[PDB]
Amino acid sequence: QTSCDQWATFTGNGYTVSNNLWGASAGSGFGCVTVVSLSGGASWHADWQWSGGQNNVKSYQNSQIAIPQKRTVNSISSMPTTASWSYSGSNIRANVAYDLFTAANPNHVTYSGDYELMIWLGKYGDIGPIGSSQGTVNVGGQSWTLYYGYNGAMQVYSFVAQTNTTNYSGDVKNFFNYLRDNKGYNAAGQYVLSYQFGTEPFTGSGTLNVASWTASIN
Ligand SMILES: *[C@@H]1O[C@H](CO)[C@@H](O)[C@H](O)[C@H]1NC(C)=O
Repeated sequence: QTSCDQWATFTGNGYTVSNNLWGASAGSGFGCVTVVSLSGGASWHADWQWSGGQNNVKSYQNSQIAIPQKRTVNSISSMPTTASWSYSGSNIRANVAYDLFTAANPNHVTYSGDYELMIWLGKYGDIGPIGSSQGTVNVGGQSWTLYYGYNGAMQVYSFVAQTNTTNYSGDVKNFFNYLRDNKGYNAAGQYVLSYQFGTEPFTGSGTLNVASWTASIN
């Protein structure tokens, strides 16, 4: 189904698609999500138009999976995911990105974390991640520009693809392992609180078509 309501959510089979227009107060416009299928992953599209607040994210329309029991990053053996998407519209300033929070407390509120891991498969316009570039890194055989900085007390690592990656197959465990093995990230003590995929728009008119998104934690 389709909804443009600010906080619309749709759930099925452990997947949830949310409108999540948390930054609407930064501009004029709208955001709508359409669920096509929640069987065999999430197939959905995000539609939006935004003006004003040049450097303010307006929303993070996203699909995510339920995480009934929080586990440490090291205890998890695999976090496989696939994504097939395309972006259309005009004057698109927006990204396409995975978002995950972790925290030392497994009972941490799930709307923030000690750390935020982002994996930007797409980047439209002159926008950029939190922090500064730490250079090019290899994860899963693909090159990423890794950014690191703080959003308040929370530390944010964003792996940004060097080309829009519209068909992706990977394992988020490889990204956490990169941090654990190269940036002192405490995978032994951090629990995965969320596992999301969507788009952060700033301005323009856009449609993100997510033909398929799958993710699980094993
Ligand atoms: C994604 O595509 C847009 C539109 O062609 C382009 O401007 C942008 O540089 C691309 N981003 C990446 C990461 O290649």
